[PDB]
Amino acid sequence: FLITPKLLTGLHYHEKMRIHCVMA
Amino acid sequence: PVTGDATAKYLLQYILSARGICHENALILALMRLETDASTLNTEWSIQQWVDKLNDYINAINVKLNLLGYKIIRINHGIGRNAVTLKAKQNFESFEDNTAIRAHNNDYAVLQSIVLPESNRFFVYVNLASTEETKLATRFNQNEIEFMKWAIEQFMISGETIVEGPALETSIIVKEVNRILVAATGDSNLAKWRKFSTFTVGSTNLFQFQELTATDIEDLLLRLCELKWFYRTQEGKFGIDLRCIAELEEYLTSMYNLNTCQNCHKLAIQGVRCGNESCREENEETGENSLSQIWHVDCFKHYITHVSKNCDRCGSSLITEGVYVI
Amino acid sequence: KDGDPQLEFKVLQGYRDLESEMHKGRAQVTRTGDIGVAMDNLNAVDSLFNKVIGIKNNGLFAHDARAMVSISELAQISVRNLKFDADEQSAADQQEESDGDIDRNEFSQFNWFRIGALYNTISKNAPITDHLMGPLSETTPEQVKKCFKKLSKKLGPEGSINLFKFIIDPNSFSRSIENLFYTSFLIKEGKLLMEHDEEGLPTIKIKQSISHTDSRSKEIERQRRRAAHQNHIIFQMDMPTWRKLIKKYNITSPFLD
Amino acid sequence: SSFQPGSIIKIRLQDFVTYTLTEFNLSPSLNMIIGPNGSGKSTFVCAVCLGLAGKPEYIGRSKKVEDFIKNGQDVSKIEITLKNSPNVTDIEYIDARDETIKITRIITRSKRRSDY
Ligand SMILES: [Zn+2]
Repeated sequence: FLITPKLLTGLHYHEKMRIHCVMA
Repeated sequence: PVTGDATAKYLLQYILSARGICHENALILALMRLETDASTLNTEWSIQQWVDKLNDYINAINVKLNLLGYKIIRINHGIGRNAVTLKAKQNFESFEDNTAIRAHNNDYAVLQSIVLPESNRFFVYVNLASTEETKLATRFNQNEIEFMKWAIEQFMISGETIVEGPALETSIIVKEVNRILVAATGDSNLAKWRKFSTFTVGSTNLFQFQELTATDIEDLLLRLCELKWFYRTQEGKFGIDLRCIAELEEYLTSMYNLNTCQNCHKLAIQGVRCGNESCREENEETGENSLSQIWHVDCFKHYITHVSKNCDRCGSSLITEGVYVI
Repeated sequence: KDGDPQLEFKVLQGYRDLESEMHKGRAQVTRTGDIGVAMDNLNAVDSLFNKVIGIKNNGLFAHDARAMVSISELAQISVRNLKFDADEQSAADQQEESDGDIDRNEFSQFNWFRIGALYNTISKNAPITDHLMGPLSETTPEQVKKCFKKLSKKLGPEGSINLFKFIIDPNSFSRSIENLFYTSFLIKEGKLLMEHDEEGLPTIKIKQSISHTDSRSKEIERQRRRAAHQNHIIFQMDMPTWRKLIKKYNITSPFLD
Repeated sequence: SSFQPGSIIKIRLQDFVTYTLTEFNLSPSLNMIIGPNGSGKSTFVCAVCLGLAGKPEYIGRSKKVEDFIKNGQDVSKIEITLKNSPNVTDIEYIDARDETIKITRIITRSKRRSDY
């Protein structure tokens, strides 16, 4: 778990991961 | 002679405090140092005469050296007599200032009075052999070699790839390039090319080797720097030392098809090559990537002073079709 | 004598000059060992403190104590040197000290310079050398509003479109991720809702954004919409999963250009 | 367990600050939860901490648990479901054999500390 306010471009991704988005 | 023999001894001894590599002029100063220790000095000699007997001794030396699978060569520093002598007289100024405390003798006055003729030559007692004891340098462990060889390869790659952009005037190399250009042509505003290359980058990749801790890394680097195998740019980049070069010079020449100077036909990793890619194109008769013809800086200066301003492989406008080489 | 700034600072100055002169006698004693320096510095500092009597600034006391410590060491060393007319103990410091030119208690530059030089100059060990041959072998809200505007345009106020058919951009995984980014960060504003279609596929429809004239009222409305029962369906969206959604919900065109 | 130890499952919040009800179907793989506050993401972290025997003062946004209930509500519900690890043993309704454990903390406004 990692809580961030914003997100940036150029995010090399993979399969085992699971990107989230905290809504508040 | 025994006098000369012991001389040459002491020379090599300095060379050991020179850790194997000694300046022409520093050698001269040592000569005068020795003649003061010998009190045999005859004032009547131009610096050239001292150089003469120096080299006579040198030949006797390298006679035996060749007997030993080790040898001293005299080369000229690629940054050239003028830039070499600029940095060296920056310290001959620090030297005569320090010796004024010791200039209680007319000998010391003559020493400070002899302005050093500009010279970039050094002498190097270097291995000629590869056998058991040789790999038995005992300097340190094996990883340190393998990784350093890798870094050398990285520097080779860096040298090969040309980077285009404004010249780093922070590099004195560019400064002296322009100074020579003005001296020869008188064109105070002659347009500079933006094509250049060097090996010195890769310190960032010193820290990219992952098989050992960073500490040990740095420390080995400090050894080398002390051991003057590679060298630190004030920008943080690192190249490989001139004497270290001569060693690897020959090995890498074998390993990578390394083109030498065109006038002195010696490999130089700094100087001026042709910025025309056709001069750096492969000589299609060989199938080998033919790096652009490049003289030693002095070799280039003499050529342009006496031969041409156009390439011979390609003939290009070396005024505009050049490449600075660092 | 209780609070004259001039007296205090002149005491400071005299004591600093006293420190300099005591450093001079430091080297004097190291070469020779004089006690008069110690005693006279003691007298000087005591007299100045007598002037400081009634004056009550801490720094003066601190520096005076420094003087006290220095003078006591001066006297003790001078007595030791007085008792008889050790020498190496004197010499090594002097060796260190004479290798201490400096401008005029850590380890100096030429200390070790001289020492190593001496040994080299004298070592019967010959020097050595080495070598290598052989060892040589738009900001966030703008994109948010753009994507959500495209979503609302292609969605309709009550029209329902299955979730993947909208979130997925089949032409680019990165653009699909950016589109989902923008969509979620406008879902915070509250102009769209998600329901379930007849087949159970999550279909988004436009949640009619209640027109609030006051910005604070609109913000409170957004907070309440966020406070609604949040059916939080979290799925990992990678290129294999993204193409799986493409194939599952029959997504052919970028919903959010 | 089949999943990694302490794997969380969907968490149900009820009558919390503003959230009268909500349920988060969490993810055992990864959580790159990006987004600022405005509905109480820090308050969400406080809820997670307090509902799992954690003092809210680790961050310090709000202290008293009974005040975490939604305004106008005196009882809030926090159901945090965890894939029980074999490590958790010899505790009430807790064994290595246990698969899923649902910690339902009931926060009462008349109680400073909630009843797990
Ligand atoms: Zn050419």
